Amino acid sequence: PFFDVQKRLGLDLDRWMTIQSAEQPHKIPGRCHAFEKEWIECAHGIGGIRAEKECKIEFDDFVECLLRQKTMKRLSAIKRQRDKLIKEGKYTPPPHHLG
Amino acid sequence: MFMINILSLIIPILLAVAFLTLVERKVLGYMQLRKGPNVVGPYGLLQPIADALKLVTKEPLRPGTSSISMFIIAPILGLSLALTMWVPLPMPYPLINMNLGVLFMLAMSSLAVYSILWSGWASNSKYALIGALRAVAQTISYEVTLAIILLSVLLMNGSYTLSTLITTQEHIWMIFTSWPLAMMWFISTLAETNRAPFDLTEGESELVSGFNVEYAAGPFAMFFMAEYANIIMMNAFTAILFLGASHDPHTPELYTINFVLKTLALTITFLWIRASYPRFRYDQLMHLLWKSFLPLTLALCMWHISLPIMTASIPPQS
Amino acid sequence: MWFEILPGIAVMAACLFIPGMATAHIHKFTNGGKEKRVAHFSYQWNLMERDRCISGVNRYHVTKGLENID
Amino acid sequence: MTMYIAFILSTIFVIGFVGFSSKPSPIYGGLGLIVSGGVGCGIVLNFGGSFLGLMVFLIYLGGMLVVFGYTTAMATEMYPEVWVSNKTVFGAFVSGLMMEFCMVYYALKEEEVEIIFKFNGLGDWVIYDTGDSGFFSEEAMGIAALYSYGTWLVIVTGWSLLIGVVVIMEITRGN
Amino acid sequence: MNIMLTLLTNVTLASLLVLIAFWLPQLNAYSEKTSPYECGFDPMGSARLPFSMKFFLVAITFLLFDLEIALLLPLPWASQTNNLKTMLTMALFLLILLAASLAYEWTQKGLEWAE
Amino acid sequence: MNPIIYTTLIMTVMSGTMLVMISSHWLLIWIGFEMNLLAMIPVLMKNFNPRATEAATKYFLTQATASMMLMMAIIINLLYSGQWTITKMFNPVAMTMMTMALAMKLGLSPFHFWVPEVTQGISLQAGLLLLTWQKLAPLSVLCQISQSINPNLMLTMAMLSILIGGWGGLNQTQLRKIMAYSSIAHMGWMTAVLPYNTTMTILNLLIYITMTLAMFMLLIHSSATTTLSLSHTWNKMPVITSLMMVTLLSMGGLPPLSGFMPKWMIIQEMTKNESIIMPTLMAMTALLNLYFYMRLAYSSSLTMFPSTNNMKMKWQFEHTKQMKLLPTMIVLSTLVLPMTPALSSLN
Amino acid sequence: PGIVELPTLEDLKVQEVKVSSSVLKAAAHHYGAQCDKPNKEFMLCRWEEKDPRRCLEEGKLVNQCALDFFRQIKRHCAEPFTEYWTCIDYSGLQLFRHCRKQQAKFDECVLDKL
Amino acid sequence: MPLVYMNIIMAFAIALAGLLMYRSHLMSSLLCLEGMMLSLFIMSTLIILNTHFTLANMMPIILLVFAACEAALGLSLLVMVSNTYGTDYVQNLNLLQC
Amino acid sequence: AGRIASFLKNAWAKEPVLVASFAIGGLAIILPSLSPYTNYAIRINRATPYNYPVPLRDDGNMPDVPSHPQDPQGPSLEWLKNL
Ligand SMILES: CCCCCCCCCCCCCCCCCC(=O)OC[C@H](COP(=O)([O-])OCC[N+](C)(C)C)OC(=O)CCCCCCCCCCCCCCCCC
Ligand SMILES: CCCCCCCCCCCCCCCCCC(=O)OC[C@H](COP(=O)(O)OCCN)OC(=O)CCCCCCCCCCCCCCCCC
Repeated sequence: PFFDVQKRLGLDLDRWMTIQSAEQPHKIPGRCHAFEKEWIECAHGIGGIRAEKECKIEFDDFVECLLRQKTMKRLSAIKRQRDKLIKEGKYTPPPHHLG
Repeated sequence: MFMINILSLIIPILLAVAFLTLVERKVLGYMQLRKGPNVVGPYGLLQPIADALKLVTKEPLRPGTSSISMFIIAPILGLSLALTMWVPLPMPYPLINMNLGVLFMLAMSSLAVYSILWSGWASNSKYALIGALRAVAQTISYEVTLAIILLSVLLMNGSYTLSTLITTQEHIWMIFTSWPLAMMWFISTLAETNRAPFDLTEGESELVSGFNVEYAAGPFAMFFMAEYANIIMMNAFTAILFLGASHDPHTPELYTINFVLKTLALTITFLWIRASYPRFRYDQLMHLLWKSFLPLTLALCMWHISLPIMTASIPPQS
Repeated sequence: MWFEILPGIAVMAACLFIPGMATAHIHKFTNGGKEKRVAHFSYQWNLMERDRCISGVNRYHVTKGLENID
Repeated sequence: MTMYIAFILSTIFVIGFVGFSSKPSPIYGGLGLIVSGGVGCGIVLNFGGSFLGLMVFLIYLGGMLVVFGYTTAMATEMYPEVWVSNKTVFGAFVSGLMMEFCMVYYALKEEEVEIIFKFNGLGDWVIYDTGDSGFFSEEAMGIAALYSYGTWLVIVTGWSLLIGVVVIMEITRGN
Repeated sequence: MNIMLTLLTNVTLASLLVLIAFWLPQLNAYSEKTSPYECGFDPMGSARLPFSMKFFLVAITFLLFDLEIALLLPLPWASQTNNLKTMLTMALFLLILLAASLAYEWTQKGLEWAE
Repeated sequence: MNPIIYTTLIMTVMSGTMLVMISSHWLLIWIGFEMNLLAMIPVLMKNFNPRATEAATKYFLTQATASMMLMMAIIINLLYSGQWTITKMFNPVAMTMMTMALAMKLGLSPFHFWVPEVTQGISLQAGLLLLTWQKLAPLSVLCQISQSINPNLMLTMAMLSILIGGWGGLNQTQLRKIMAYSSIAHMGWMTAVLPYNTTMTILNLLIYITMTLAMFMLLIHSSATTTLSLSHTWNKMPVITSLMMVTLLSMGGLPPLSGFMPKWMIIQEMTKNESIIMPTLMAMTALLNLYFYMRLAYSSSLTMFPSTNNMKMKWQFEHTKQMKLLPTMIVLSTLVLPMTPALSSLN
Repeated sequence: PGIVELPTLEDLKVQEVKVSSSVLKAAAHHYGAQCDKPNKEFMLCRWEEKDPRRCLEEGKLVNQCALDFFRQIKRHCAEPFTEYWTCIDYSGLQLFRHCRKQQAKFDECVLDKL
Repeated sequence: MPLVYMNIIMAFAIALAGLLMYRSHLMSSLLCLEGMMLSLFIMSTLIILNTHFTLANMMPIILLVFAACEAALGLSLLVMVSNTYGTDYVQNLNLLQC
Repeated sequence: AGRIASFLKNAWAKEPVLVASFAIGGLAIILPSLSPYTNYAIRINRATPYNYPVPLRDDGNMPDVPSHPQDPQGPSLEWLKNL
């Protein structure tokens, strides 16, 4: 903050909730607890400028964890080719597809 | 077979509402030493049928200065909401076992005011307009106490699941723990449901017929059906909340006997009140709620939040 | 006198009687005599989905136990 | 169908928003907004947000917008400005029904809609997460933390609400 | 599956029930029949005027009051927390401030709304 | 309004701004902005004139819209990063989104259209609060998030702020509208240096604070709102018009007066950042502020405008106000240039 | 950027318990304490190894250690099991409170039989 | 990013336009303002529910209770305008001008 | 003293409502501190096992944790069923 009074007197006002890998009720996790914990500990005591590029791997992985863009695109391309192929009758889904 | 069960729920209630006009007419007359409908069929049993199909065969005159689309949507919302009020009820085993049924109960009940506001505006008459404006004004004042009462009452229950109320009252009626709230909840139900003394919404004597001052024949029954359907449901809601009943899993028949018998007793005391008290007034209507009801509800809510902690009697959330 | 209103309310008791009986018996009938196993939490739901898959007939309400294992 | 049911609820949400955003009669705008208010709750319900979904019904459908009807009953411009009254509102309503119809078709065909953000038009169901919540409803435990960890928010939210009532009577007192 | 199906059934039940209450009775309305009813006398042209402040004032107080009660729905699950003392203090705060807002509103006229 | 009620209303407004400057969580930042807004309107409503009602309505609509638009910047940043911490955010659209959202609160770009009109409607004391204290909260966020800003987008917003803010000032009779146009012009100077080095963005803030307290409380002491009304004050109290012309010259930025210290340091910084055309143009537009500054100074004390025979009563009586902190205000607002290297204390 | 290594379906063909939910719930208390050692080993692996594929060997062990728990009761009083889990199955929430007599009868054997 | 998120985001943007593109009833303007926050309230629930940010389930109510507070101010100003002017028109709400 | 008793009784003469609510709210806040069962309430609240008590890696010299969910070691709640 502009005036980090919280740090000075050490009373936690908001930071208990600023990130999802902190203490959570009944100790139940967020969707990306594993990833953001990795990114946080990567970018501690480093600085915003350095952590932008050095801890890039932990970031886009964590961003992909909660956005799930490329994973969804992966499934979309899988599904798109499926209907672009089975409609031509080139491959038939096995029984476990249909139960 | 989920469908047939649905008609098995909505159809009997509509026929129950029709017969509610007859019994109320007779019981209210009996207080007045009258007899009530007894000529149309044995003990007036066919009076609801006579009233129902006479009004249906009466033309639904639309007022000249009315938005027809606006005039028609309000009964649809009013009647459908009233019938939807029963879908989470813990009747033997609740139909829609919504884990937050009480919130679902309150949200739908609070959404009923849109029928009042829209009917008054669509009618487009000063008498109907101020009749509706005060009607909702009476309406919107009290459910804050409804919410506070439920929050205090449900606090010792465990959650908002309506089915859980049965296991909470497995030994004694829940009224004994919160009888100050029981009368608090009961009076507020009359204000929501708009019966005397809280009939200034309609005010047959002094507001002609309230928002139904013009509303005639065809869709007038919808407000009348929705109104009287809420009477059973609010009394049924009070019956489960405070006057709980034992429920044997191998015989849900028995608890239905207890639940049903209680909810006619709760409806009977509704019109019993109507046949004894003068009609209230708009200012007293607000003053009673905001000056002597809200403070008491707050304190009782404060009493009931801390009560489980000071007694180590918090209920399981399940 | 007031025995003439009892015919009115007795029918009333019958009207409110029906919805309780139906939803009780349909739940009993559909779910093989047992009541509808409610799932207010995800634990109870995935309990049922295990039962539906484990029944061998794709209905949860069909219960089948020690006769299976060997 | 139930494949893309949340696709539907999102769609009436947009057309409901286009309704009142087209500046129709304030009651009619309220009608269009509460329709969006009603359908939006289903979107949250489909995600398991029952408690959050039920609240908007309580304090936003049966809450804010009810007192909105009072001002509409208080304003009462000399003639209703319902959709037939003006032609720009029809144009606003008609227009707002085009581009969202355009981009859904754009998103339904190739799914590479790049309006401002890159967006996938895949089925709504995908982004859901698989995992049991045990016996504790995650929505309920989150809100109940209001009185466990949300101490600071409770004071500020309460204090502002107290200041909320002091201002309202002071501005409305008319000196 | 069943939830909106239950919602769907009621709405159709209501709409047909008014539909056979609208087309069946053979609507035969005239000009005087559709004329507004005003205690049997002539309407002078109205229902388009503001109504002072009291109805508005109570609505806003209700809205503000409804918002605070919205903050205290989660109490039944709040009692199931591990730290009751913080929860007991905090929930008491909302109620006493709810009292204080009522207390001020009472003292400075307020609920005795304008006439 | 009851003084105890008035004191509390100011107390929350101060705390709301204080809340913004002390919150590490984006939601709490929004909380401070809204509850500061929630108590700003009644202060503007203290006089309760139809002009004030128009002013307060205008102020609320723009501030509520900006604050509501601010939420998406938080939500979009949340959506793409899942971080409520107020730091360098991770979305160009979100970064763009909030920059105009905060700019509308400050009123730099065409967004500035509410700034003059609201000041005109509401009282002099309320205008003093609105143009001085209500500018700390939006600036606090920008200082913290300065590292994420698009340089082109913010520099532009600063440019039109000084550009239009100074340009329209030549055509204002009412002193309240003059002050607001000066405020918009001064808004650009701090905002321009904001992406480069935040230290002298603050330095401009306290200094710009000093004159506006100095000018407005001088104007309140004068009890004048128009140029002609200000002109008559030479007869009653010629001394006050003398100090006002010092501040008018100082706020214009002529050396060695205090108002030159910000602009000088601002030019120095962007000159270090290789931006040398940008400082030059703002300096050229700085004379635009000086013109109507001179026009007021010409009308106030440099010349001697005609008075009215009814001024004779004012001679007999005396002022009952206490103008707290006025003595030290103007002195700290006119001669502090020799103490310039003290800006490292802000760092 | 690599291979999501997945075990072949061969090691996944492990014997699975085929019993309705109420059967597990009825004997859950008499199952947890008496098969704890493999259960704790598997779930320790789940939280320590943090990867599903690492605990495959233990995953079939608990399932196997469930079966030899679900076999002797057949060679012993399986009859009190029948109505007990039947009565528990009748409950919508599988509440033990209603069906306590059959719980006592079930508990009476395993105090002496096993 | 999922198609639904467009629907709320576009809902806000068209709600934002209605708030800015005026007409003659600032009452209607307030509707776009509270609709504006409804999309904000709605969308915020999706991410928080989706990502299981349990403690973040906080803000949908917190954003609600504060956006609702602006209704108190906004509607109160409505009747104030509708008292010195009687109506809720916006073209006449230009007394400031100079 | 005399004024307090008179004022309280006199207030109870005109308004019996707010004095009743004030008394109830007055009680609602003090005895929560004075109650001896609040510590019991938090103890049973902590006693509810919503989550799985994940086993701890046994490496020797922690005698407090049992090696079996029947051993006397570890936390016990024999007060609870009596409570
Ligand atoms: C350790 C103990 C803890 C708990 C202790 C609690 C305190 C002791 C108990 C106090 C009484 C119970 C709580 C308060 C109840 C009254 C609230 C109130 O405002 O009363 C005065 C109020 C107002 O009385 P008033 O208006 O004459 O005076 C109020 C005070 N002044 C004048 C200052 C405003 O009474 C009413 O509102 C009258 C009833 C109105 C509704 C009409 C229908 C009544 C039907 C009655 C018969 C049916 C009853 C059904 C009951 C439920 C059945 C399921
Ligand atoms: C950087 C460039 C300059 C910037 C500043 C320029 C300011 C002036 C510019 C022109 C202003 C407009 C034209 C003139 C306006 C005059 C205003 C006015 O009120 O004039 C008349 C007035 C009459 O005087 P009066 O108020 O009665 O006070 C007399 C002294 N008691 O006169 C007054 O009120 C003036 C009173 C002045 C009092 C001066 C006191 C001096 C004390 C010196 C002490 C020295 C101690 C030395 C110690 C040495 C050892 C340590």
